[PDB]
Amino acid sequence: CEIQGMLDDKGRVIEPRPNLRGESRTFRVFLDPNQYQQDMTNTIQNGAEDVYETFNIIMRRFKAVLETIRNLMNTDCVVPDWLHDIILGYGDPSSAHYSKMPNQIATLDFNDTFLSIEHLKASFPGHNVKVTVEDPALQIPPFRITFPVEAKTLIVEPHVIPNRGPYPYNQPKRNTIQFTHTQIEAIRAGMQPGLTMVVGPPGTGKTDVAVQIISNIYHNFPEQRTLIVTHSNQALNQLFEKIMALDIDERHLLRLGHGEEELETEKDFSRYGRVNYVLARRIELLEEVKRLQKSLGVPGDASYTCETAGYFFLYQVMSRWEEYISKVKNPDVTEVSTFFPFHEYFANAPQPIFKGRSYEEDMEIAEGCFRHIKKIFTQLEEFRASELLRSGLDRSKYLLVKEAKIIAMTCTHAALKRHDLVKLGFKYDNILMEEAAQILEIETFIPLLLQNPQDGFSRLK
Amino acid sequence: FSVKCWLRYIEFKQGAPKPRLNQLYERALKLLPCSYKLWYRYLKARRAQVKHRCVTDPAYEDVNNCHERAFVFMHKMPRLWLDYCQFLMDQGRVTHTRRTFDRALRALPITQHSRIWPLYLRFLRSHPLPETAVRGYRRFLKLSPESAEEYIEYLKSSDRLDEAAQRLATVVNDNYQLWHELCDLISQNPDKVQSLNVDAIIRGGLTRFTDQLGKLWCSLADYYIRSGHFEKARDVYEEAIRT
Repeated sequence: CEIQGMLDDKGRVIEPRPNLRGESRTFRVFLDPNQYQQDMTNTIQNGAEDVYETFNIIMRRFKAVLETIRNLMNTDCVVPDWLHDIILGYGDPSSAHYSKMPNQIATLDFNDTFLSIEHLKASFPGHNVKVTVEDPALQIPPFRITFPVEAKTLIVEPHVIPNRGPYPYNQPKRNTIQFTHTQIEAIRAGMQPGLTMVVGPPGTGKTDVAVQIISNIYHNFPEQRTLIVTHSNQALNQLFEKIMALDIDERHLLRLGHGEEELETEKDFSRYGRVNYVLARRIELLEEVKRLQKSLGVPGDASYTCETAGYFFLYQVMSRWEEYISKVKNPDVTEVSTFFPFHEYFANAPQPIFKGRSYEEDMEIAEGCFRHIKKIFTQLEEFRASELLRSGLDRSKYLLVKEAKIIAMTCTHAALKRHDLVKLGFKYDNILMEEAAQILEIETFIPLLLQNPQDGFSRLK
Repeated sequence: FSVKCWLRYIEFKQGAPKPRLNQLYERALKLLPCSYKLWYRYLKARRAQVKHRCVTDPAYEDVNNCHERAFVFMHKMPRLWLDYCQFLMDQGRVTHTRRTFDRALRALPITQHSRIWPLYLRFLRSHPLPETAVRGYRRFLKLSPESAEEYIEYLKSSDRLDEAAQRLATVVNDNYQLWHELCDLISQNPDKVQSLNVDAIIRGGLTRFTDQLGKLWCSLADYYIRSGHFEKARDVYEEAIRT
């Protein structure tokens, strides 16, 4: 009996209980999903006596697992070909890793762990670090790091995360903790196809490894989904607290729970609070696109919504942007400053973004500002679902199934609410999980049925 | 401020036509776009003039002319763009498709839908990545319940049954049902004779669309000449006798 509270003056369970007249208590509780399901089975199918209604007394200090077993067993149970064998032990157990799934990332984003290329040159102690170009005033990038399949060179090439406009506020977030060498190898063995169990000794930052994995997977796959699963709420709370310093938009973050839980980190990831915050962010995007419309200088006395905002973006901003494109890629440092009608738009921004000296730098600035207005229209594309979903829980599910690529879930909670997740968008292309030994074999295999096969094959990577 | 003198400076501009196009776009976007037909015929005559030279600077000046003629947005920088997409089709480089798609969508109308979707069709030729990727993005893009139908009917013609079934799934999740039936029959042609795909397509089609024993008896003859002789076939034919 997971008790919510006792009887009051108005017969309702507690949530300052009222004037407790007398020494009786009549309290309602709800232990689990399948709480009134085992007695239902006994009264309906086996026709045996009553367990939940034969009551005698109460004393203080499961069937959800059995229903999950029944479901997973009587479905196709098509598991990932690299993990069903590693779960039944048959097959060489060095196989579920990266070095025995064939499709290793040719060159992945090893961005976060390294913030100095000399640091990465140390943290690659057994590979010949082939860094492309030789200016150390030019090499500390989110480099591309190919490890080949001679055959042991760390092929690091520079990269430049593209602009986002004039503003120095969105300076794209890079990590700060220089995780270990085998820890970066943990991140890589997780972000490449296979399986990975990190042996995290006390203090080593298994949760830092998890935050690194979240970041690197959001980098090397913008579209595939991440189920970050825990044994207790500590993992999800701490990993959210840590990823609060990474390059994630809050339209890509969501979670599950086991019922009632109070927000343990700074900002809410929860259902109603998240829909409300995204409604406020939608107001932000609407006012942004609208002041951009006034920057374009059209007439009109009433304001528009998400659909008209997206169509109007593609109709006006994209048209002007194609004009500037056919002026710039057809192109002086004068026209890279002038020929952008974003002067009225970045006229609420720092001093002109096309510096008027380096045509290519002015081009980066102009395309970054246009792509920023396109990210305004893109968060408008995301708020399409906020304006299409009717209820708070409805918009929670819609925004977690549609755009939120990072869902943090608890073990028994997701084992209890997996069916709803399967039906309304359980997308498990990648799993990142914490508190490994803090679960069981049951709480490790019951999540293995969050979906149905995809033409004879599972969703796992 | 006479459009006469504007067209005169455009059609008398000699030498390199790059100062021509730059001053033209400057003045034309300065004053009103009433010279629409002038700049349009000018772009066509310029194509006659320079289409033999490099496709870099003349086609760039033309695209600039069209996007600048589009004062805010209009019905000819788009209809003209659909014509432009038709020309920019013998590419040899898909950057033409990418950039022209923007000319097609210099708005978000019935225009350039049937310019991009057959462009995804001519993308599906020997590389199914653009086909199925535009299929996904269009199924989750600017809403129209007919576009994803057309997507299923397009992937019906290419050898990726997953893309057809994917658009079918998207539309059935949210003629179209009959077109899903047609694509089901197309992938149900007797090639995968393991006797699974055609039967499951029969069940899905006869689930989303109702035929009174017609497709039922079609699938009946199919699965009963594909059935066995043991308990499986005894029971299957008995169930078909009863249902």
